[PDB]
Amino acid sequence: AEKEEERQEFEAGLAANKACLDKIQRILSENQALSQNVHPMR
Amino acid sequence: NLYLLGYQHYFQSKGNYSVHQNSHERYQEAVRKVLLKTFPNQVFRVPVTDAQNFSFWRSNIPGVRPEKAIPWIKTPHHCLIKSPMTRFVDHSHLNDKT
Amino acid sequence: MRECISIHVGQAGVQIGNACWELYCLEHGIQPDGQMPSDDDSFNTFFSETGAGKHVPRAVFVDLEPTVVDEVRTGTYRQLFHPEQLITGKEDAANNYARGHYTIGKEIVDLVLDRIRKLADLCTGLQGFLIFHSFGGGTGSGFASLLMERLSVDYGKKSKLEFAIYPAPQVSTAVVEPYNSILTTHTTLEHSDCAFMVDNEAIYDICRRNLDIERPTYTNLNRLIGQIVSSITASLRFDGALNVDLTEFQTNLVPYPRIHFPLATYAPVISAEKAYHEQLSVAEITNACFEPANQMVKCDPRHGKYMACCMLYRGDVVPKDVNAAIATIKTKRTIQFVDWCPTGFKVGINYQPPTVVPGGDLAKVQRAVCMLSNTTAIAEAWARLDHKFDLMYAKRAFVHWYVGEGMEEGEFSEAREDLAALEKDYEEVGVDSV
Amino acid sequence: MREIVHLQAGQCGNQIGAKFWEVISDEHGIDPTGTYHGDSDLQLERINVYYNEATGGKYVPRAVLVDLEPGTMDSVRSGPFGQIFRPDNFVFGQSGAGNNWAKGHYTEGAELVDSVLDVVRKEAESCDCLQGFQLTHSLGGGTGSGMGTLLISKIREEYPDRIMNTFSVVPSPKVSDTVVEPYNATLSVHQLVENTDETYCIDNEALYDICFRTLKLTTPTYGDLNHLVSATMSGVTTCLRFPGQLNADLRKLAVNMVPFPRLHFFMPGFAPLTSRGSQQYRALTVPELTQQMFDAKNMMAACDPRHGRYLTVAAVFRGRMSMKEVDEQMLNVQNKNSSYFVEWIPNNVKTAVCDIPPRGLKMSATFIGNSTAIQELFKRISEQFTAMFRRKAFLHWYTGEGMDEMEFTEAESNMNDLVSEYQQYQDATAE
Amino acid sequence: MREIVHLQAGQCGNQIGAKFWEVISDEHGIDPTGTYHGDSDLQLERINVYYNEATGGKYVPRAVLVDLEPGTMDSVRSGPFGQIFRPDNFVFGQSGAGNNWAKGHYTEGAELVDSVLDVVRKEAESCDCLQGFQLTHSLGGGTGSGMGTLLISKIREEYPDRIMNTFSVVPSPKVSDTVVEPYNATLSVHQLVENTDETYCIDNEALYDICFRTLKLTTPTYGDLNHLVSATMSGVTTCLRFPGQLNADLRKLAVNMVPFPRLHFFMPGFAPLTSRGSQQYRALTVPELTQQMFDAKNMMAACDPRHGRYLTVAAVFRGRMSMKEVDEQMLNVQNKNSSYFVEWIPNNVKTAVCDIPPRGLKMSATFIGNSTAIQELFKRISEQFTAMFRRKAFLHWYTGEGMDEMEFTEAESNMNDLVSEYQQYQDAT
Ligand SMILES: Nc1nc2c(ncn2[C@@H]2O[C@H](COP(=O)(O)OP(=O)(O)OP(=O)(O)O)[C@@H](O)[C@H]2O)c(=O)[nH]1
Ligand SMILES: Nc1nc2c(ncn2[C@@H]2O[C@H](COP(=O)(O)OP(=O)(O)O)[C@@H](O)[C@H]2O)c(=O)[nH]1
Ligand SMILES: Nc1nc2c(ncn2[C@@H]2O[C@H](COP(=O)(O)OP(=O)(O)O)[C@@H](O)[C@H]2O)c(=O)[nH]1
Ligand SMILES: [Mg+2]
Repeated sequence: AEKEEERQEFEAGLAANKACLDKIQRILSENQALSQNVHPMR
Repeated sequence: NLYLLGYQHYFQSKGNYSVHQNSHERYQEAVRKVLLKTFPNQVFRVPVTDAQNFSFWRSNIPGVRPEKAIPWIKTPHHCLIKSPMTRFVDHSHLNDKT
Repeated sequence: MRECISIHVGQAGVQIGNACWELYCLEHGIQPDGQMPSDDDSFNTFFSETGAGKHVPRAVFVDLEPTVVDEVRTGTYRQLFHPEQLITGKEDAANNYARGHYTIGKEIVDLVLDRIRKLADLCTGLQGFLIFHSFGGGTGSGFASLLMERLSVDYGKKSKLEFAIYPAPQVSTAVVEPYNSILTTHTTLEHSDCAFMVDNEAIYDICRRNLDIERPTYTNLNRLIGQIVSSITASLRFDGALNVDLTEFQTNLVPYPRIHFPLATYAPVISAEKAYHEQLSVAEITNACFEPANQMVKCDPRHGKYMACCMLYRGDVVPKDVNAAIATIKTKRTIQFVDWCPTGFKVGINYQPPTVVPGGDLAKVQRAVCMLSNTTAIAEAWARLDHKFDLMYAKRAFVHWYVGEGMEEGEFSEAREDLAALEKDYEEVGVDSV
Repeated sequence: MREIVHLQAGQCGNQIGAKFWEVISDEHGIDPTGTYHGDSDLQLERINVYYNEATGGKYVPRAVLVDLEPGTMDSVRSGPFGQIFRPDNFVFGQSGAGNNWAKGHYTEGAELVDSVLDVVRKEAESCDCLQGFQLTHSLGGGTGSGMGTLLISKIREEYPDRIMNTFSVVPSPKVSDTVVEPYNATLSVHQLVENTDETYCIDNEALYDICFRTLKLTTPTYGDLNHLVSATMSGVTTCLRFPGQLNADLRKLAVNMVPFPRLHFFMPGFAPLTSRGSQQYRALTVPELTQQMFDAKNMMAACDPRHGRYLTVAAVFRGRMSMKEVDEQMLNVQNKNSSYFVEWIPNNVKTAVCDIPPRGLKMSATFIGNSTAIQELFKRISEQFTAMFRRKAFLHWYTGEGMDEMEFTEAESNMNDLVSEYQQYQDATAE
Repeated sequence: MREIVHLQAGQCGNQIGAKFWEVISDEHGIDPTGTYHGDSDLQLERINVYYNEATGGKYVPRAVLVDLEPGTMDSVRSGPFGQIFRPDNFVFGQSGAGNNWAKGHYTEGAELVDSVLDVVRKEAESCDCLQGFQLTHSLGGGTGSGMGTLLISKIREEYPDRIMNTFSVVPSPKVSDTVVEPYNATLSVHQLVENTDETYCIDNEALYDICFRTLKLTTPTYGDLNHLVSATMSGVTTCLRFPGQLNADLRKLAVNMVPFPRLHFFMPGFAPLTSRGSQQYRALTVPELTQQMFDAKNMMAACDPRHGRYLTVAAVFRGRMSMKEVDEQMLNVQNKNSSYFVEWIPNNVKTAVCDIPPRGLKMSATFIGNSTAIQELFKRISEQFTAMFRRKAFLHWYTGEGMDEMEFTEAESNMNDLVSEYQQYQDAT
């Protein structure tokens, strides 16, 4: 049972890494340099 | 990027909040007051702390024996029987010093 | 009727007492809430009946750091323990005997005294005070010393057994441990009746070699200490052919009032696969109790000579096999005895075999034995501690702390000379008049 | 109970603690607005160590942020956890120091030392049993190196028994941004030796070395650097907030780290730092933590400890480890290296265990060690301070502040006397 | 338990190890990801010898791949079994030595040795009971011939008791691609005699002949050359990694192989080398294996043993087999070729048995031998080294590195002293 639990923890770590890579892809697709303020004549 | 290792919240990965409304002073008063409905085993599936893994095996339900739960704690019980005169003197010296 | 009060001090005291009380509830059948609704006496030496039929342990868990006690108050046995018994401080000594003895302990001495007074009032004829602590921690050293000093004058006659973590010779959880260990030996010298020094390194070696646990925690040690104390108290809690109380193994273990340091040894301690292929017998366990590998303290009795040896046989033991094994041990030049003790074995016998706790490591076994040997080979441990403490104190390291807390510097040399005199007394005992 | 008031000094101090407080609120499951959404009853069991209670299930900072310039603090109260602090604990003046230690210590500091003394007294009396304070600051500025010294000296008189930590940022010679640096540093360590229970020497160039090599980060900002010192000083009080098999606190290490009152400077280091090419090829274990830690490349100070002797060594481990493997390694490093450990102190190592693992990780360790290599920093600073002072360069800025000249002379002298006696403890016969 | 750390230096070293690390991964059922996919239990019982445990059922080689030029490591990383090696074990400088032994040994090597020493100490300490180290390099290069001698020199001082094997590559006189080859060769063998437990002389010319006539390959590349050497290097330690009827290991042979410390050069051979036409006409028997061993044509060294005397002979056989022929095959070859064996040592043959056969084959065998004809190559190098050194040609390159010129004379004197006493053991009564 102990080794089964450790194996499932390892799988959970893999899943978390996959999810963070996918959201890295999404924020790669996003594009902005606004910094909450464009120059006042733009 | 120091920790883009998977976050893996420990306690989230593995009741009394309703009692004390997530208030520290209420929880301190409670733990001084017992009044905790739930237990380490009763919440957490894997033992977190040292004395939690110490006391992970048990049941809170009053009508349980680990004896019937798993049969190897079955041990012949050669217990002394305190004789009636022995109890007489015991309780007697307890309540009356003479 | 016969009663023992637990006075556990420190983090070590609380964890060890938790182990002991878990095991005690397991054998006596008391539920975690504190009931035994199986539907006598026995538990009466440890538990105490309440008005509504609940059983209360006779223990005063004390600590100067809160979290150790709050874990117990939120554990499983929260309802089992009466909340006033568990006594906590707001700051610890932080490995500092001076803080534990002079600045912090005196605040809580009165409260713990009142609590033990209540427990002793509840008892009617009290047998013993089992007091558990560690020589390393500041609380479990200094506050333990002060409670010994006051307890000796409060209850002048009563027997005060002392189980104490002695600092390991090689591994250490502290750097300032030797000063506290030296300064506590004065109080354990003049205010104790028996001592049971326990070494973590030796328990590590025993558990790794025998129990096949390549990676243990403190709980694995705690189960073994609980088994030791349960073996001690089994003659008092369960029916036996030769019952042995606290006073008898107190009397037939101490040759001189300055020598109250015997060594415990438990046998058999083997895993269940290790037991599946072993026949277990009285001769086997009593020969395992003499091996230097199974010695619970990092000392070698073949370098010294036994003056006393108390046996506690338990289970389906037969005194025929007990006496045959004793004769086999005696007919051996392998075991030296001093010239002034031709007879040195103290047999006690109990019927009920030791119980086994799931989550433990020991296997269920029909028979077992405990050994309490007072031998003179233990002098070398204080000799190593003397060397370390002297080469500590030569450059006056860490002394400014204790001085600022408020203990005068001459007491360091005083305690050093005292334990040197104790060592010389051990040498005089080891001398034979042949 | 056991409370900490987090004192904050300078742009270094504000940015360091803001990352630090970001870490701890995540350690205790606190949102940027202030409540507790977590499911860990033990996260709330000891939350009063750092936070104070507020109405509506809110928990507030027990911090006092200090600066001499208005620009830094809006950066704090606009960031990831800006709104969690409260505007009253924000204390700061109208005029900066210009990296001038004298201005923040004598001329401009005196107008503001009152108000910060007011607020810290209220955070002190708010708690029942305050364990002690804590400051993060830099020895390279004008306020943290300056005002920061003036703050400590007063509250030492006010609260003598309470412990006092300081994560002082010491300047680097290889990378320095300030011409007037040596004057501030020499005039501050003289204040540190007299009035401080505990100091950790953090050097920025070492953090730049650790990120380039072990981390292989392409473009490190100061935010990565701030995260390092936060995880270190999370690992010092971790045993204080959570239970463990063998507990400790700051005072447990403090008595165990100071053989003599003149020596309270230590070399923090972190165990589990690996690059992203190293994560796949690893197997976390107690030895691998000790291998990564004892490597002198890993240390966050600015000196190699093979040139000196280890006086005392601490290792605060965090997670779930078997203790036989813990103590056997600490004995093992003492036996093998028979030249880097002092002989008059056998069993040089203090070890503590906290059960709760670090945030985002399964195993970790933190290290505090006293070596003789710390004197390598000062004598190198004295190499520069004397070079400044023999020609009285940059002196009219400090002289015009109203101080005399002998204060410089006593500063180096006390600094010279420290390293002189420190050298003696390296070459000392035990027997 | 009994672990080995695979040292690796030079382009020859990097390519030979990558071929080697693939071969044992195929033996032990390790995928290019790094997990375990094999079937038998014995395929994963002693994996700790060459592989170190990593999380998630991951195994990583205990290798230290070193090269002074960064270009080779990309080829190592781009190979089929490239990603398995940990990046931190790759230690590399920015500038090479340019086939100069002096630049590798003194000027450029001194900057890189401590990094390799750090990784070597890191990997050696990880194993609790290390059997010894093992290095593959070439004597005709600049790094393996150069700083490769420097890393050997240090670790003997640091780790004296551990075994040190060198599957070193010796230059050929017939086929040479390096003008300054004797200069690096003469200044490397002097390093070997002082600090080396055993050496296996590898000559690339001999393998070229083997592929031409034995396997009859049309276009032999370096991979096939690497395949042969890797097969030999696997067969040395196969008895260590797997149980056998008559087990052995590195120290079993080395204690039994060499009678004096000055002679630690061997002559390694592999039995099952047959062309594809030869498979259809063959019967796989132990006598056929023994017949293919003792023939000098099968041999991968640059010498003919028929001109000298076999001092000691080791034969390590692999696979399920009945060992009655083995004792008599070595006995028969001892009596027949009596003149080729020295008389002061009867029972010259040492034999071991490993039960687990190689993958893709039923029977296999390896031969380690110390013979007197090994002096033929050293005296040949003396012909070329002295020819270049009399006129002081190509010397300013080494001279500009700060060394003196007495090192050349003492290196020449030492190997002359080596072959002289080696010649003496040939004519002994
Ligand atoms: N065998 C054993 N020893 C323990 C255990 N817990 C603590 N110790 C010992 O206790 C010593 C340190 O003292 P602690 O018990 O942790 O704390 P303390 O006695 O209250 O002293 P302070 O920390 O200063 O308050 C260490 O050297 C340990 O060897 C335990 O569970 N089992
Ligand atoms: N590592 C690190 N160092 C910083 C950071 N912010 C500032 N510093 C250092 O602080 C120094 C400037 O401090 P300064 O603002 O003048 O201090 P003050 O006068 O007390 O406000 C510079 O030398 C920086 O190296 C940071 O986020 N990380
Ligand atoms: N048998 C064999 N020889 C090789 C291989 N790669 C290189 N070599 C030989 O090694 C020599 C070049 O060595 P070099 O790369 O300069 O060694 P380095 O200076 O240590 O890197 C050439 O003469 C080749 O014949 C290989 O894969 N197999
Ligand atoms: Mg304590």
